[PDB]
Amino acid sequence: MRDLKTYLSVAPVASTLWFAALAGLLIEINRFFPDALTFPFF
Amino acid sequence: LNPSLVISLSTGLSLFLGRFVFFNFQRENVAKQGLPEQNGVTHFEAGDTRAKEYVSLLKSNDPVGFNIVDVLAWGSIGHIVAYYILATSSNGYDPKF
Amino acid sequence: ALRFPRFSQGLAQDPTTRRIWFGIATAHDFESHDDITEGRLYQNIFASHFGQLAIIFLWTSGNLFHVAWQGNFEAWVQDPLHVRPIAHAIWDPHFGQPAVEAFTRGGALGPVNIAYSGVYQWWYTIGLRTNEDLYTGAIFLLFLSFISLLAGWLHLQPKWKPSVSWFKNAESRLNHHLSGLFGVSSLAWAGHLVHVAIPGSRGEYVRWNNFLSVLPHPQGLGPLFTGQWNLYAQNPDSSNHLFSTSQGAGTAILTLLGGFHPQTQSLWLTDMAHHHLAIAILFLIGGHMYRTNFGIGHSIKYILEAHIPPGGRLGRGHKGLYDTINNSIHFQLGLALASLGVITSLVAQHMYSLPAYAFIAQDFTTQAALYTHHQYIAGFIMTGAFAHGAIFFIRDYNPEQNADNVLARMLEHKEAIISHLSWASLFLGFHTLGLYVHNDVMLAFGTPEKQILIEPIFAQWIQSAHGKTSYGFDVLLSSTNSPALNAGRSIWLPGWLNAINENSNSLFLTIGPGDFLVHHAIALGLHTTTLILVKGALDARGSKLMPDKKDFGYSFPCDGPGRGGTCDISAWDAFYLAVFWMLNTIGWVTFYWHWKHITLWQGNVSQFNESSTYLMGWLRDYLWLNSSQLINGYNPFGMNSLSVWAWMFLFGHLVWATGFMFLISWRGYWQELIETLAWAHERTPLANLIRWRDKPVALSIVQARLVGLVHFSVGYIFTYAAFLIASTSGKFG
Amino acid sequence: SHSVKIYDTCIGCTQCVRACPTDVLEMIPWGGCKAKQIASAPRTEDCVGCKRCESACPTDFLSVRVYLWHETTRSMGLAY
Amino acid sequence: DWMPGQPRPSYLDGSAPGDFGFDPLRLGEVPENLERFKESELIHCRWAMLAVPGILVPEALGLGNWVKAQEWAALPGGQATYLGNPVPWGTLPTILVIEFLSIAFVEHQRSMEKDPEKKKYPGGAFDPLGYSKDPKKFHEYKIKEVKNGRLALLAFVGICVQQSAYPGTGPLENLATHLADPWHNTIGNVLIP
Amino acid sequence: DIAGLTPCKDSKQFAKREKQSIKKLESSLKLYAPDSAPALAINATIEKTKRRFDNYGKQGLLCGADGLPHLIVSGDQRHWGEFITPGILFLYIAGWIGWVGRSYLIAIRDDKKPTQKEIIIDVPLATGLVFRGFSWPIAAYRELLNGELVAKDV
Amino acid sequence: PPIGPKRGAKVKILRQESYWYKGTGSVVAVDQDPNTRYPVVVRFNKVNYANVSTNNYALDEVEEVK
Ligand code: CLA
Ligand code: CLA
Ligand code: CLA
Ligand code: CLA
Ligand SMILES: CC1=C(/C=C/C(C)=C/C=C/C(C)=C/C=C/C=C(C)/C=C/C=C(C)/C=C/C2=C(C)CCCC2(C)C)C(C)(C)CCC1
Ligand code: SF4
Ligand code: SF4
Ligand code: SF4
Ligand SMILES: [Ca+2]
Repeated sequence: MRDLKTYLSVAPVASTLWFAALAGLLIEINRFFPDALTFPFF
Repeated sequence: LNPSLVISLSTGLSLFLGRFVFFNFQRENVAKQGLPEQNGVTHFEAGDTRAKEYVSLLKSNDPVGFNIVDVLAWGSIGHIVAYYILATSSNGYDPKF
Repeated sequence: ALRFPRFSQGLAQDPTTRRIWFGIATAHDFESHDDITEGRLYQNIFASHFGQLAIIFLWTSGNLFHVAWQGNFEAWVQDPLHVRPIAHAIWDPHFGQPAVEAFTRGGALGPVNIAYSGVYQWWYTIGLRTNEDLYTGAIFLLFLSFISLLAGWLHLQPKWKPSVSWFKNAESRLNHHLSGLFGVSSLAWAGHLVHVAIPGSRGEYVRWNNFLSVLPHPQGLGPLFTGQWNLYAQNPDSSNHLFSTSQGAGTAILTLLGGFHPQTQSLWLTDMAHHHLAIAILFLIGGHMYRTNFGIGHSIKYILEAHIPPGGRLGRGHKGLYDTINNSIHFQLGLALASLGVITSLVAQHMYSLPAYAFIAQDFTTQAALYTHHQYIAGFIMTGAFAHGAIFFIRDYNPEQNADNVLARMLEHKEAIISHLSWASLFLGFHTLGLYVHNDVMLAFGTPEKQILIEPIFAQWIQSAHGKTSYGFDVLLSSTNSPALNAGRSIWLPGWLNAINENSNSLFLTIGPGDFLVHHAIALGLHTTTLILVKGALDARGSKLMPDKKDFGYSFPCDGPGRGGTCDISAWDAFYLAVFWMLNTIGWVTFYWHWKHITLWQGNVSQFNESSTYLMGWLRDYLWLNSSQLINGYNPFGMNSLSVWAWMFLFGHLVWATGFMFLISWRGYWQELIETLAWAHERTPLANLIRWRDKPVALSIVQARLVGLVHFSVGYIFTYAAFLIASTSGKFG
Repeated sequence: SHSVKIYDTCIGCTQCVRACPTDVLEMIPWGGCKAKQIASAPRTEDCVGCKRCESACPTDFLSVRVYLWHETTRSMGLAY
Repeated sequence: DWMPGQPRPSYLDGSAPGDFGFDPLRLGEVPENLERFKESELIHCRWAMLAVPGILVPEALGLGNWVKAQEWAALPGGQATYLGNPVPWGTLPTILVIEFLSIAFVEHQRSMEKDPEKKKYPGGAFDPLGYSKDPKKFHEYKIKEVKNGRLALLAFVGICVQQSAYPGTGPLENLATHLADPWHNTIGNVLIP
Repeated sequence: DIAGLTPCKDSKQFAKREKQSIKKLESSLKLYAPDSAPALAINATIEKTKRRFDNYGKQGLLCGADGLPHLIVSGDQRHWGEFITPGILFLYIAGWIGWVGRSYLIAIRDDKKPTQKEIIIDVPLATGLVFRGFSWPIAAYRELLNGELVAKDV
Repeated sequence: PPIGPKRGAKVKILRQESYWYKGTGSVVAVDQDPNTRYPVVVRFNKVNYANVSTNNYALDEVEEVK
């Protein structure tokens, strides 16, 4: 548990989880505001 | 317009300037800059026989030291600007405001 | 001595084949020869310069003689646009009958080569008309090269050899080279253009036997001395003028028009005469700067030492630079190579946009060949400039004599320079590649409008400032009440604005987003090549991985496998690595130029404008598309005149590929293979009766890197030249 | 013949001597350190230029340096 | 002090005529540059103090502005005009070269001195009235001089940038259009168009 | 207009591209059941394509001779949405990332085994540190003014 | 009277052929012996390229820093 928490924070696993979260975020963002070549709000 | 008028006048003015106005300045600058040197010696003192200053023709009888090569330089300047004046005075060019 | 090579005792005692190899590859490194002094070094350099001059003159006269003998000149001057120029005849006993019939072009009586050097247009522009002219020229050049050899010999005995003191006289040499080598030469060329070429472009045939009988101007030399110089421009050639005929010709010898000749699409001859005259005047006046035996002028050393900024941001300024430049031959060579390379690529950029020779703008593949040739040469020269900078820093740099001047302060903050060069190249690479890949994906998914096209608005604005009127910016020279446009409106602006706003030439081609992307590829190439070279130069004297590199020389294998491994740690290895990037960047440059022009020459510029923004466009619409005739040079159904290129094209692919061997496989492998080969030879009957005299060894480490680089670059040059000449020559447009 | 030099930063560890394939180096008395020993190179005519000795030097920078030089058949390690 | 509450540069104590401790770029850090700087500042100030009356008073009279008054030369048959009279030696080249060698002679004569205080304050033939008799009335005259001169430099740079803002207009014309409607004819419309 | 380009909404090649694009998808919809899963998916992307073209038209993009929306980066205020405001957003996000990383590196530099906290992230410390990136611009400005952003001594 | 910096000090390196040149290290021991040309022994927090973290130096090569 403590050691599982440690292993889940080793560099490869920390980075894969981080990048999976980032990928999910970007994917959803472009799923809501697709085909965006500019910033049209202000 | 009269080319010879202008050439003689301009080179005479340049020579007057060189002998009576900028002489001392040019002399002190040529003194403080000195002879070119390689490795601390002048070019003649390093073994170059051809790089010896021509002390015979450089000495002159002018009260201040005006000699052949400086009349050459000043007069050539006078001629250059005289011909510039002639050429541009009859090129017929005109800009516009 | 007692063996080849004699300039080296350490190599002469080498019992292996290495002695031969290295014996050849260090022949001109005079500073590393046995019993070398400074006098020997300088005198050998002088003599070999004379030898190189002899080689150059022999080469150009070989060109002239062959064009005169087996050429096409007299027929070509009659109709420059509808006949192909011949370089020389072909005699190849390996040729077949259909090859003989296929190569007989240009109206010749046998197989010939078609010239793409552009010597026909050059010689036609300057005045040569008949074969007798070319024969006299070739004979004169043979004479000149013989005299060059005679001088090279004469200045090698005692009795005539100069002292090192003479070679280091910088002020007088600069005086002469500026005023005499550049000034009087340019003045004489203006004289030839005024006396021979300008009349030759109006019908008259001025030659040696009559040039004292012909006035170049109706009022010869009166205007010059009376001051009324304008009389030498009072009647230019009318704009409906056939080149070597008097139909529509004038009498002006000097002028400033700026446009092109309407028929030939090249610069006016009188404009070039005036240009050479003007720059001759400038060089002559500027060559009286430095002090010599006459007690006036400048002392370069004093000017250098006087340029030190108070506030000490530059340390000691340039104090001590005269002596480190005058005593270092590698510093001088690096400066010469740098300036020469920059002006070489300047030549390349100016010769395609402002052509000087008649009917060369309409010979497209001559244009392409000239551009690519000069750009590759400029790239090699730049790499050499940096290599000799590094060699200087190792061999001729003296730290204590250069205490705190600009050179030492360059050396002492090398980390900042290298890190920032690396940042710039990382930024450019990341973003240029990223934009290209984004576009490629956008077009793979079938959505053209989802691309990230950036308009090169700064270059378009500059083009507008020169007078182009296709982007509607209305700046200088494309304004209407500007001082710039009004001030030259009567001298050269008419012709200039007429030529720039014409869109059938190459003077300031229209640019779009593809031009933006490829220019940033160019910028990345330049920055990365300079990163490699500058890192090699500033790290030549030692780094943290090897602090004592300077006493190992310029080129060495490595520093063993210790401390993590030190493969390719020399500065020679940095040069070796930078040549790859030089080749790559010049490749990008020449690809860009060739594709833009090959689409402009077909009136299909939209093809480039649209397919240049993604790399599949470059692959398919440029490489795969323009390569059909070339690879069809010969096929199972016969061959045509392109076969020689189709062959060379594959040749360059082979060479390139074998260059990979020497670059990937390393020495140990080959050495052990060679040793078992030696066993095999010594152990076999009827052949152990024959014995080698040098023990066979695998190539050295540095030698192998050199051989692989040579193979790589030769293959590169050959395959690209084949493709370029075959793809432009096939369409001839 | 390659040229091997020993510099006075030598701590006389002798790891390099125990590393060389051709018995070029040696240990000799000295007084400049706590081992009273320093490395000598009396037989550099047998040095192959392998530079194992440099990878065994624990000093910084190295105290044993091999400068490759003119090649012999001994230097090139050729058995034919 | 040029800015109350700001420490002074060490090399600028306050004895020199006109020293108010202004040197944000620290250009006068090295004393032998500061000497030349004092000299050049005085020369500039004197030129501009002479120039600004010459820019203003002819336009105050019925003549063209300072830039209109120097544009006949841009036309081939250029002929000057002083007070409404065509000067005889009025063409461009005569004017140009007489001005050239006149100024060159006098300027060389000026920099052929190595006092270096008479370099800025030569006096003698240039002090007919002899206002340099009292060494402290002299000092406050020095202060008044460099003060008025800095003001005149300011006024001149203002004149020329106003000219670049309203091309073909004179400074008094600008004063006139400002007085015509002060609340609407100001720098505002040239800062925010 | 700028660089000779024309407003895509009024361009003809931009429209022609839109109609051509929309045309091919419609063909893919055919030869299947009118209300099938694949047909429904093709319809969805057709509407998506129409929305993208109308969105491009609405945002006032510049179209060349090929009808492709070119991007102006010179600084013209009619076009900041194309490069400059996205650029400011990027610089903000990248400064966030870099500042958080630098903050973390500085915080863990004081242990005996600092490499241990680099191959194995201290996630509690990292989560304490991540949100300082929000104010990273002010913090970095005041660190530069303080003189503590750049290491002296090097 | 001992020689060189005291034990445990913080000294800056001045030998430019050293990996830690212009860096800092902690003194471990300076032999009081004469006859030794490099008495100071310095330990660093970073290995060099040879994976070594201690080195001997002469008294002039080290310079006690703050
Ligand atoms: C197509 C081949 C290729 C490519 C892409 C590169 C690319 C690069 N070279 Mg290189 N080079 C090459 C061939 C190549 N080289 C060859 C044949 C030689 C001769 C041996 C050299 C010799 C050479 C030298 C000597 C140097 C470089 C340098 C560089 C870098 C320059 C900086 C830059 O442009 O930013 C980046 C450009 C890129 C193209 C990187 C794009 C890759 C992206 C980031 C992939 C993104 C990953 C993505 C998320 C998915 C990953 C997949 C997953 C499995 C992980 C760059 C990464 C210089 C350098 O180091 O710069 C400081 C350097 O000094 N090169
Ligand atoms: C005015 C130009 C110039 C001059 C005078 C020199 C002069 C010199 N160079 Mg240098 N150099 C130059 C330009 C020049 N270089 C350029 C442009 C480059 C970039 C390519 C270099 C890169 C360079 C390097 C990397 C080195 C030198 C070195 C040297 C020194 C010894 C050269 C030597 O003798 O090796 C012997 C000559 C050869 C080995 C040439 C034979 C092999 C060539 C390269 C192959 C030719 C290609 C092939 C035959 C043609 C294709 C075959 C066919 C199918 C068409 C010498 C003083 C060397 C040196 O010692 O530094 C001090 C050194 O290492 N140069
Ligand atoms: C007026 C006197 C004079 C003249 C004419 C020369 C002339 C020359 N000297 Mg010399 N020299 C002189 C005085 C003079 N020197 C003195 C007083 C000294 C004592 C200090 C020396 C010491 C000296 C040394 C040590 C050396 C020379 C060398 C040379 C040769 C230079 C190499 C070369 O030919 O490249 C040609 C250069 C040009 C043609 C001009 C440059 C053109 C530029 C680069 C570009 C042109 C662009 C244009 C478009 C070209 C058209 C192309 C198209 C036609 C195809 C050259 C012929 C070198 C040599 O001897 O080589 C054998 C050399 O080693 N000189
Ligand atoms: C296209 C590039 C290329 C070429 C031509 C070769 C060629 C060769 N490789 Mg190599 N290799 C390459 C790439 C290449 N390699 C690369 C990139 C690598 C890195 C992985 C390697 C790694 C490698 C290894 C590890 C080995 C080889 C070996 C060999 C040799 C195999 C024996 C043989 O085939 O005899 C015949 C020669 C040929 C087929 C070459 C073509 C012969 C031409 C067509 C004949 C023309 C003759 C002509 C008339 C000459 C006269 C011209 C005159 C003007 C002088 C051979 C010469 C092996 C070897 O050494 O063999 C014992 C070996 O072990 N290669
Ligand atoms: C390594 C080394 C070296 C080498 C180096 C090099 C190689 C360098 C270079 C460099 C380069 C290669 C450079 C270049 C340059 C250029 C420039 C810098 C430019 C320019 C210009 C300008 C400024 C312009 C202007 C103009 C005009 C005039 C008109 C029109 C407009 C314009 C703007 C265009 C040496 C030996 C020395 C030393 C040692 C180290
Ligand atoms: S170049 Fe060869 S010998 Fe040198 S370190 Fe690399 S692998 Fe070892
Ligand atoms: S190079 Fe090799 S053989 Fe020579 S001393 Fe070093 S380890 Fe021994
Ligand atoms: S390994 Fe280095 S320090 Fe140790 S004995 Fe050998 S040469 Fe001396
Ligand atoms: Ca054009």
